[PDB]
Amino acid sequence: SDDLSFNFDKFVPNQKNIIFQGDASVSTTGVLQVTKVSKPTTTSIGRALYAAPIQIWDSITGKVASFATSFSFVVKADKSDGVDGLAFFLAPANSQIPSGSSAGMFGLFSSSDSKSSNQIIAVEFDTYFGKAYNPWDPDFKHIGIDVNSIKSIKTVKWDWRNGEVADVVITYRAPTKSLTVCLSYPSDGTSNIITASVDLKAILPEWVSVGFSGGVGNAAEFETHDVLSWYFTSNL
Amino acid sequence: SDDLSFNFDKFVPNQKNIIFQGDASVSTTGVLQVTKVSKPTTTSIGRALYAAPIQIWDSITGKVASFATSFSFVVKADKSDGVDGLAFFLAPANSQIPSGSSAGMFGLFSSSDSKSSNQIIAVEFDTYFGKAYNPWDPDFKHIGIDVNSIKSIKTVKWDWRNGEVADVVITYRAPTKSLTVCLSYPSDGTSNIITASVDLKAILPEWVSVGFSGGVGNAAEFETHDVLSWYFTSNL
Amino acid sequence: SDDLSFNFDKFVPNQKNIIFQGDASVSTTGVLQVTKVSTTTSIGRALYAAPIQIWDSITGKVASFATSFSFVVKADKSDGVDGLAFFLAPANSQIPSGSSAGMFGLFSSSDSKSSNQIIAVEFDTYFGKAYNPWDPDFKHIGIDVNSIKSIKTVKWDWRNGEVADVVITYRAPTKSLTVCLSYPSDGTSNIITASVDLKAILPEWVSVGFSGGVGNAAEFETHDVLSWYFTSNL
Amino acid sequence: SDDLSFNFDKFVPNQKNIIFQGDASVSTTGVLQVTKVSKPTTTSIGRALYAAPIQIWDSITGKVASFATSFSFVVKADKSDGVDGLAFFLAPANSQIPSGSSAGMFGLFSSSDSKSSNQIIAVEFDTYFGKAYNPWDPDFKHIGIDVNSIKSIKTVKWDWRNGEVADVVITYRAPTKSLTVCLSYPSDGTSNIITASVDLKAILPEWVSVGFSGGVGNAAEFETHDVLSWYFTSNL
Ligand SMILES: *[C@@H]1O[C@H](CO)[C@@H](O)[C@H](O)[C@H]1NC(C)=O
Ligand SMILES: *[C@@H]1O[C@H](CO)[C@@H](O)[C@H](O)[C@H]1NC(C)=O
Ligand SMILES: *[C@@H]1O[C@H](CO)[C@@H](O)[C@H](O)[C@H]1NC(C)=O
Ligand SMILES: *[C@@H]1O[C@H](CO)[C@@H](O)[C@H](O)[C@H]1NC(C)=O
Ligand SMILES: OC[C@H]1O[C@@H](O)[C@H](O)[C@@H](O)[C@H]1O
Ligand SMILES: OC[C@H]1O[C@@H](O)[C@H](O)[C@@H](O)[C@H]1O
Ligand SMILES: [Ca+2]
Ligand SMILES: [Ca+2]
Ligand SMILES: [Ca+2]
Ligand SMILES: [Ca+2]
Ligand SMILES: [Mn+2]
Ligand SMILES: [Mn+2]
Ligand SMILES: [Mn+2]
Ligand SMILES: [Mn+2]
Repeated sequence: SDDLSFNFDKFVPNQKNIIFQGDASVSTTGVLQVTKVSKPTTTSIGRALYAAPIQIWDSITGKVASFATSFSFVVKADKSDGVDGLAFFLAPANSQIPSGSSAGMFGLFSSSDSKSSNQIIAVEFDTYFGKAYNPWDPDFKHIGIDVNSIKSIKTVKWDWRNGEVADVVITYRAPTKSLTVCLSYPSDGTSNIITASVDLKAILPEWVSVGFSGGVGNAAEFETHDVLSWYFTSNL
Repeated sequence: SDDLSFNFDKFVPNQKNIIFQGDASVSTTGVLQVTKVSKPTTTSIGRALYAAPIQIWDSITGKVASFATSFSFVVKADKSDGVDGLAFFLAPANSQIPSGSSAGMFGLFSSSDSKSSNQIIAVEFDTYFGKAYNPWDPDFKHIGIDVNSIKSIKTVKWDWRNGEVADVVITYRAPTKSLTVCLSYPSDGTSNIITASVDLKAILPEWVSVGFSGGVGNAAEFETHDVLSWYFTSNL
Repeated sequence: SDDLSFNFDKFVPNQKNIIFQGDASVSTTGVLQVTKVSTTTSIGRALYAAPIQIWDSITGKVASFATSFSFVVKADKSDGVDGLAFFLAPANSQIPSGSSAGMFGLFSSSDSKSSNQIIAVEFDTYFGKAYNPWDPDFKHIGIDVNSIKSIKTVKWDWRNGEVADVVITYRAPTKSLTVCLSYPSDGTSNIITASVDLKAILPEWVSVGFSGGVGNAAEFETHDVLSWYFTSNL
Repeated sequence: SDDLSFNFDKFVPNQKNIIFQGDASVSTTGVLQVTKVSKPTTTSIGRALYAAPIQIWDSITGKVASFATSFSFVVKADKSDGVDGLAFFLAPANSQIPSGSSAGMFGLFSSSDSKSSNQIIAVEFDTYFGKAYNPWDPDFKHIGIDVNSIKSIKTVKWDWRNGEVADVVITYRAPTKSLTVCLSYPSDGTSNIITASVDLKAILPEWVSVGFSGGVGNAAEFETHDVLSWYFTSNL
């Protein structure tokens, strides 16, 4: 069969095969709250990674892995708007939250440069785009393919629905270097899609960690970043 | 594991686990040509089904199946336009091409009515929309979710690329009755998506056959309908 | 992923993805009764509705496969006939004309004809020398290749009415076919392994399934398979 | 699909999703040498675990997991005999080699008692059975199901073949609490089998680590303990 394949229909408190970084944790109702949700709403940053590294490419054979992932998340804001967003990403094996990272960078970047050493590929679901604080963002809530920088190489308008469950399917096909993001809201049939070319071998190291990250830059514009389930499979 | 799961990376001439109806066949280059391609072009209709029925729902337990399928196809037209389109469908087990069917109906319908007895769910990739002959179609090449009728319940503009390979992922999630179509062109990043609500239990019988169908209504406006690979999985 | 993979936790009456041959059918309790239960002589086979490509003539590749199933053989007296078998045969093959229960509806004779193109793992309950001269002197598990006279057998510690779990694996690279049987009830286990070159015996496209028979109504027993998992890959 | 499923056709030097304990490592030829192989030969103990914990049972729902694993190993001895053996095991998440463990205990036990706190289930392929040093062992090379003690609850004669590759399939079926070990030698058709009843919920904690361990108690009677490939899948 395939190299790796795991599925979580729900999460359990202190799940031992998920590494929790920052304020990420799983509530008693079985949902992964990557971003903290509490009594007085507070600023927050969190990441959750699957406990075992994944070989995304082989230097011996030259082979690159194809992978697919599916997850459902909810972003519920108190007012009609919230910050900062959520992201699915691939980073160097067992990487830590960069020193001096902000919610607007989802705990993935130290700065707004496009440093080659970052070695990060992420699909962001950006809810905040204020030019004052996030000058790199377009003028709307978006879905962006990030490659070594918080300034997405390609974005698309995200028709975010407050409090509604969104189903996402991301697929990467090694032979064509095609990364496709497929988002839909079963509630009303709203759908958004985006595809970009990315050479994993050129950006990432052989061994990577996969997971979710998110942040809340301003407690006044609070919103949740809850992932309900997660399926992942890769194959060299 | 899951109830069923099959994968074809390429096809073989006279593949014994695919039922060929009409002019459908697989070339020596290993591609499923649902529609006939020849020296002097001709009118054509064809369907190809996986040889074994699939239980899409259980009358005993009440359970409904969730399924996902992925395939890549190419539609290459001689001129800058072609007819008639291609479709992925679920029909009653071992059903035959309806008597008196046309290319515009992809060999799935006898008429343009919405008869409940048709028991057909299909995702069409419609290339012809002329009002003279296809009065039910919108004013552009589209992707449509068909339920018991050639007049789609929901469509979306399909940014068809002549001769380019398109990757499609269709998922049906029983719990939310959500059918999502995800199409993308690795060549230039063009992507189209559509989602609709469909209750399989209400439309289809317990046992169904899945496959592709397509047609060429006018030999003068010829185009191919080739599927390169196919992955399918269902689970009750 | 793999070329094919299916799983049946239980069966349904008139399951449309199983081809029923002979007296095979599935009861309302969801069990595949390959052999008729009511009393009478019987022969039956059940195949998965779609052919499977076991090897490619273009590339030369051979498929590795694994299957798991649980069956029960309940006899009225302390003994029964005739046995059950899991097999691979030419695509959509029919029960051979003039076949007997002792041959499980897989063979026309007791010869080793190359044209039979059949590989089967039998769970033989009858071994009387008068009628089954090819069989050893005990209930056995045998690897059959083009003949009812197994190329290799092993004593089968059959337990009347108990559920047996079986796992069969074929690893193409080493041409190794292994049968793993166990009884969760009391821990009884039997195992057997043999070398078989599928490419040499079978055609490219085959049908897989179960077959069984009851040669004498007086020594009745059931041949019920409760579940079935199968997966192959080229 | 299933909760977890991974497959290694070969191993890579310093594989990042395998935790190496003791002298375990993977050679350049891609084989997991759980026990050290060098010239001059030396006493050795080693363990290799999959990097991520696995939930073997849920305290909330009461559910127990069914799992299956397949691997191929080779035990090549210099003389006509070797020590000490190899083992596949399930232990508490991220457990370490017990302080004061010996090769005869495969780096799994501190003593020869049957302490309930050990929380270990292992299938051993014991090559040494000398009564002087291993008084608990039967009078032949064996396969044993160990539950919280090096004194197996059930054994069977193991017809070990020097230097030959052995294929093993272990399955645990939660509903019947049945653990079955299926070993065979493709080389000559030699096969050994053993089955026992084990209630995982009663022995192990919810989260466990799975892997291989082995030892060489006496450098004079050296032998290798190499696993060539490993497939594992579990499901709650
Ligand atoms: C950004 O993060 C990296 C990695 O932790 C660190 O080396 C670098 O110093 C950080 N930048 C700043 C200004 O701290
Ligand atoms: C449409 O197809 C159905 C099924 O083959 C058939 O019964 C019906 O008569 C057809 N309509 C016409 C006009 O033939
Ligand atoms: C044995 O079965 C084959 C296949 O049906 C048939 O051709 C042959 O004639 C049978 N033998 C006899 C004696 O009928
Ligand atoms: C046996 O191992 C356990 C766990 O490391 C340890 O607590 C115990 O002290 C060990 N026994 C001895 C004699 O060291
Ligand atoms: O007595 C038992 C035997 O009865 C015969 O009629 C039959 O051909 C044999 O296969 C076996 O069933
Ligand atoms: O001769 C082999 C034996 O050597 C002993 O020193 C050791 O305690 C035993 O476990 C075994 O390794
Ligand atoms: Ca932002
Ligand atoms: Ca049309
Ligand atoms: Ca017999
Ligand atoms: Ca020992
Ligand atoms: Mn952004
Ligand atoms: Mn249309
Ligand atoms: Mn026999
Ligand atoms: Mn022992």
